[PDB]
Amino acid sequence: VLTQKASVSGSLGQTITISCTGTSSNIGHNNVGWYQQLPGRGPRTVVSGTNSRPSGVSDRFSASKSGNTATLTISGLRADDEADYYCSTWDDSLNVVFGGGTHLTVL
Amino acid sequence: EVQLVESGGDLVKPGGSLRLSCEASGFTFSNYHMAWVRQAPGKGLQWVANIDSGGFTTNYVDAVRGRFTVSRDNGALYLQMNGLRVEDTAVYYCATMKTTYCIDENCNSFQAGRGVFDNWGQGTLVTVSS
Amino acid sequence: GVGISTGTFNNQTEFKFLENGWVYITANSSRLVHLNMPESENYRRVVVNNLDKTAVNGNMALDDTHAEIVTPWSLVDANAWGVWFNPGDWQLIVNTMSELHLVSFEQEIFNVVLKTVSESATQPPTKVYNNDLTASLMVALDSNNTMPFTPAAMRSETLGFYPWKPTIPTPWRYYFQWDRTLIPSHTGTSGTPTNIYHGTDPDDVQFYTIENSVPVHLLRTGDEFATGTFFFDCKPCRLTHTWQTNRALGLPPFLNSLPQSEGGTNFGYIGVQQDKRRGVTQMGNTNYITEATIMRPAEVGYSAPYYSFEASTQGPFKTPIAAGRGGAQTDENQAADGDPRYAFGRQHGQKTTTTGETPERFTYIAHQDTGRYPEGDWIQNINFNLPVTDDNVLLPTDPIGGKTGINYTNIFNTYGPLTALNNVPPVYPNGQIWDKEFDTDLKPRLHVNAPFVCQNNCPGQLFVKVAPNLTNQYDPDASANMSRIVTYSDFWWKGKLVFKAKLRASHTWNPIQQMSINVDNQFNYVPSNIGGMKIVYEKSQLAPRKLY
Amino acid sequence: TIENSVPVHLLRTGDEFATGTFFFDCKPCRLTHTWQTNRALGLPPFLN
Repeated sequence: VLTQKASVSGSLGQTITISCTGTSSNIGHNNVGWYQQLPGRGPRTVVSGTNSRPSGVSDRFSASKSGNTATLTISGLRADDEADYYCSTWDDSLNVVFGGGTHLTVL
Repeated sequence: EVQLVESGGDLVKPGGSLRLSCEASGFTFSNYHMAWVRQAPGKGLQWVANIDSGGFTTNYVDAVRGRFTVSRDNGALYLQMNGLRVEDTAVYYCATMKTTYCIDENCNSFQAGRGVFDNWGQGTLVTVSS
Repeated sequence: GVGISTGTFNNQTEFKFLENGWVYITANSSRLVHLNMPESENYRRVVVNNLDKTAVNGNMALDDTHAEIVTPWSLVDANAWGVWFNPGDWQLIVNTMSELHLVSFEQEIFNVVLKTVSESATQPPTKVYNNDLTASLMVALDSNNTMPFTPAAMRSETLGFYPWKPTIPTPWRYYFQWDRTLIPSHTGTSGTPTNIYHGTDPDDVQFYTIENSVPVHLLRTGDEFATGTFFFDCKPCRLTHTWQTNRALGLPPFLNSLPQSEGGTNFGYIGVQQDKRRGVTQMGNTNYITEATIMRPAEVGYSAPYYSFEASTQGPFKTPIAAGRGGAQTDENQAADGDPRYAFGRQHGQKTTTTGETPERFTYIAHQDTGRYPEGDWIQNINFNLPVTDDNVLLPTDPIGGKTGINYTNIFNTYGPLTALNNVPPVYPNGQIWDKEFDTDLKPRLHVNAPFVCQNNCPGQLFVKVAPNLTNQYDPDASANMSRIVTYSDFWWKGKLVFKAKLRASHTWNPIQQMSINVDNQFNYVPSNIGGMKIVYEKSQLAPRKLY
Repeated sequence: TIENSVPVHLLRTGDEFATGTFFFDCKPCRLTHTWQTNRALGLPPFLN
């Protein structure tokens, strides 16, 4: 299980950052993906590595990776951003490992 | 547009068996590795299993290892569940595992990889209880 | 004129016997070629990727990643044995000929017909076909061999083998340059090995176009096109197989004691003890002269690393080998590296009434016995103390690098100055006839795919394309695809391929092997009740010849 | 030894020596490089 923060909160229009963490032996060599989870919906891929977004995804999302940590930045919060954010990757033990999530919230 | 639709979620008794399906359309289903990922009520995402693009290899988590099985028919995915237990109650999704990642913006060069899911299905709920 | 035919269908094989036992073989082939319009009039540069398959560790042998220029043109390739000879003619050739020369080749197109499909808007859909007398078919002949050589038999896309079945051409596409890296891995290799497609290196870009490099003829319904006769210069192809290996070269040992009564246990005995025999051996430290240690003139055959994969700029490729296996003739299912396996469709031999898309397959176990049997040959210490011990021998059962399934023969190459080998035998009907010699300064000694190699040039490839049939709404400034009237063409293709062969002469008391019809293969040469045809593979070197 | 195997010309300040024209027979040298490896020979697969 990758490490994540339970939740975060911020005001509308604020640029914010969230983090996912794990052993560099697994989160390091493998790629990291970030997905959004709104109520009443399945996970939606928001960041798919190399700071590249899937089609139909707002450009506000950005991501970076460094050793044990992966950071996801939102350039200006919006009311529709109140949702769970989930990090995932592959693990050299031949697994798919997710984080605990983080419930992004708006003040 | 890519379309993935799950089916088969229903109430079942503990210790039984079930078959969940994930139909695919709008894209080359056979060119993508696929994965089953579950989420228990209010819990985080948990990886159930994954299968490659030709059925050569399949991988599972310890919790369902030896119990479930995954298969594909070039038109849809199937998860066979055996020895169901109470904790198995959850909502399952079928997602395409992004097997290629471009390393430039116009993406002229690309690299193999794992651990990122591109497209997701709708998801189906399985309840196991009396 | 519209109503005047411009050619004649001809599919008759002629034999004209010349002086001094030579035969002038003429193979006239005639087909009806059907051609749809291209999917798009533009040249595409498509990068084909299958990293999903190679992303699985240990699947490096399943790489199809590449880059290709897909063109609107279509290639009319007749470089396959089946296109020219029916089974009876091939039987005659193999049974009575001994050597084959490629002499000349000509081809022409006639009775060009262009039709347009007008799909009615009637509530029950219907479609009527009309003759567009003004439509033009573009025919391009690469007489100067400017375009890349793309033989079709390698992919089983040549014209059909049945004169009474319309055939289709193959959309022409040629490799574009790319760089690739596939670090080999195995089931259990941790992580993801480096698997990256770097793109095109600028220095090695070539973007050919028929419109720029080949004159293009526009043929209406009343026009015809002939390529003219092309004359080959290829080396002769032998229709005889060699059975002698090193153990059967030269004068046998003198048998001092010969059997006295016929029987399965009455063998001949040399008599003289091994160490006291008389002869010559390349081993200068052993007095043991044996049927194995005796000095032969040279080496017939060469061992090569089998199932060895070599990486280059474009990725991994299988190392070719120019010889068959030893003992594979016992059963085709026991074939191994070196035996060419052909997969073909309903146009090229598969039962024309078969359901499903599974291609018909066969492995061609050549009759020539110049191959190697890896389980046999071994290595031992120079001292040559006998019997050898474990420390002084390297048996095929011994592992290399700790791998229990890989032995030394896998990384062993015996090709040397003394190596001798035969040219690839023809494969009927799916085998290629001729191939182009490479442009490299030093050229390969032989090709593994075609028995005849063009020393100077091969006949120009023939490209066909339904010319654009523009609607009145065309606008070149629109980013959308050009609108075209649905159109197709049917045209008759007639080719003449001229060989020269030598008739065989008996040189032994016993008869030789011959191809013949029999109760087992009877119904493989006649149609079924529902019109089903097939063309099974036939062996081309049934007659033996002495090597030394 | 050059003195035993090659004639030797003695040139003073006013002398000159010419070797005469020598004509070669070497194979041509190509000023073009080849990019195609085994993976890029022949007809590519048909992309359906």
